[PDB]
Amino acid sequence: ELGDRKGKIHIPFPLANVTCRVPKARNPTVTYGKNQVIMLLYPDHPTL
Amino acid sequence: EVEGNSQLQISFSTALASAEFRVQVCSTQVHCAAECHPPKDHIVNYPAS
Repeated sequence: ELGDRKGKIHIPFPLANVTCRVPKARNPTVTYGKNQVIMLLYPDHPTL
Repeated sequence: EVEGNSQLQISFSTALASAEFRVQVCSTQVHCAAECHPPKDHIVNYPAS
């Protein structure tokens, strides 16, 4: 015995943009050559 | 700085092996003769003109 009769209440914990502290990949073993650069990459996790 | 009868030491950069260049000190020009030699490294870590 009701159609679309409804109420509304405000809800806690909203989404908000913040700041996160991440890390940085370790520097690779770099060796120079004639117009070329050689890098020995050692990643702990998938690194781009 | 200049005074009278003296000399001056200057540092210069070039790419040519045989370099004939004019240096304008104050308002008068002087001809410089230089036979530059190749460097030990083929690849450098800083840009130039």
